[PDB]
Amino acid sequence: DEPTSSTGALTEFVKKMRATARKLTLPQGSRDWNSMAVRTRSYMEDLHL
Amino acid sequence: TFNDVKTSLGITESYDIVNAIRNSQGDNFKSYVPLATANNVAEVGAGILINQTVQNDFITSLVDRIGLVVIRQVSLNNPLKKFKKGQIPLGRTIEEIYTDITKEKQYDAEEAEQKVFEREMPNVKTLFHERNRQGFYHQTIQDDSLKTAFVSWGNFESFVSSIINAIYNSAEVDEYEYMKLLVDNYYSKGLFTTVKIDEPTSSTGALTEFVKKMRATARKLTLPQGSRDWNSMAVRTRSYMEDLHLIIDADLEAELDVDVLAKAFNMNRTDFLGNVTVIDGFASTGLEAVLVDKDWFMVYDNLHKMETVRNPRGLYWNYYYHVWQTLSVSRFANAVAFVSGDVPAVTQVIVSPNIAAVKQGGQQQFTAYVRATNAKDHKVVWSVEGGSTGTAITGDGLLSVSGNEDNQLTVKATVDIGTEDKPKLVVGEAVVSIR
Amino acid sequence: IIDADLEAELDVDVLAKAFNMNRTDFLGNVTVIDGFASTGLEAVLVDKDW
Amino acid sequence: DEPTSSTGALTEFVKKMRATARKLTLPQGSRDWNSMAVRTRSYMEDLHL
Repeated sequence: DEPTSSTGALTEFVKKMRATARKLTLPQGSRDWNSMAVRTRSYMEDLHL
Repeated sequence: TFNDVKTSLGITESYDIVNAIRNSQGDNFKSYVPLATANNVAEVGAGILINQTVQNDFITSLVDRIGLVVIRQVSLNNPLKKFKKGQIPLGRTIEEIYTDITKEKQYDAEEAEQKVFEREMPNVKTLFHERNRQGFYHQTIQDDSLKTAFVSWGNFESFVSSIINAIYNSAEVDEYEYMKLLVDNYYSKGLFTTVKIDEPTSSTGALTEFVKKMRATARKLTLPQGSRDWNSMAVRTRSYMEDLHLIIDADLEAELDVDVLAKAFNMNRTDFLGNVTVIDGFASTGLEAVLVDKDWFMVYDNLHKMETVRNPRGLYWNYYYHVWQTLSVSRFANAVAFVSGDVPAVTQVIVSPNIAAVKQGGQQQFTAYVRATNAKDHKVVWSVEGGSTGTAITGDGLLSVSGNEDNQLTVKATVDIGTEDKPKLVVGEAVVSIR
Repeated sequence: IIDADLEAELDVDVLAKAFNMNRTDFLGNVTVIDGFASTGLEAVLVDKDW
Repeated sequence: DEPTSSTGALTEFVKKMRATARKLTLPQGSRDWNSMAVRTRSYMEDLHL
């Protein structure tokens, strides 16, 4: 919702972002979040924002 | 072996960045104007899919080569592995025995006079499990034809090993998936005690209500006096807080952290009780969360073998990784579902002494536990079938078997749902052997 | 003596979001139970001699 | 002067102040922070307010 517009948008940003970050590191892997639609998995220390 | 190899094969542009830069009016693309090879960088910024042969810019007839090959490897692992109970090397069926508690009797020495040796069996319930998964993974490696795609053994070899690694990853992924299947399965059969919840996420009020219901439930599950209300077997039992596992998912824990834990100061008063292990959600409609005992997961290994065979004629290897295992659920373990949306008025009628052996002409008491999802009253209609004249249930669970009975009996506990205009119902059931 | 459900209401909504929990806690002792039969009964406060 | 509507108008200057201060310390060192329009770079310990 574009943070700089209304407070709370930041909190929604944070939610979405943190949730996504979690998803990106789930042990079993996932086939989302990449342009090759391949199943993969990352690590938080290997993940940059 | 392809023609018309456009560089943007799978591209769905949102905008033409080249023209965006080209037409910068002092807007935010102006910082790329100082760049010189930006257009070329952009052209293949995301890499390419179909390799197109590229000739050397100086010689032209001389062709440019692949200078580096990077083989990437991912390790996938089953989160739920921690719930694996063990390994069964032989034999098939697994049996659980749960000795339940009993009904006290009113004191009366006048009856005791004659009933000293009256005997009474313990309320013991049992549950069986069978080996279920027996799948395998199949990969083919044409390791002679593959030689043409490499120029070194390091690359060739590591590639091959990657394929095998993929087999193991496959196993981990699917094992995980099967365990989720058990949850959705058990749910689909109406075997969880359903906590109806307002849909979480949609509001912080809903989220909060969810949390309250969660902690309250977790509390109930561990109370000393025990409870029958969390078991499909309706046995009274007790869980330990450290043995409770709440699954939920990443979406939910994010909201918990952001809306609740950052804004609270006394975190422990809102934290989820027991252990929490997020996953990728559940597929059952509305199944938002599952709270179960660590011993709910009846999971045992039965077989893990990789065998191979080469096809002379075809010059290739087949890899067969067999994975057998017992995947089940203990109905003696406490199990709770948090379900959004609408649920049935009653999800399950549990009739007790499932297996009886009434002496012909005798009788048997059947209790019943109606898993209501609400505070409404639900009268139970008892019914007996498969028997003959004089065999009937009086209601309130008392089965009266006729002296001439000889057929296996079915005892039912019907709970009506809705109006008589195509009324619905749930049937609990127990069976009786006639001695 | 309190139904776990009510206990949680306090816990989550009130004890959290407070700097001085001692101004919101329940007076007397608290014994959490599975609940009570009879519509509307949430918690019971009694003297030890009850 | 104008933070924008939606709460905000209590930290609007705080955010701009801190943001700007960070911009002057970006490693790549931008222009637009000095009257000579030169690429340059400041350090937090060298900034004064």
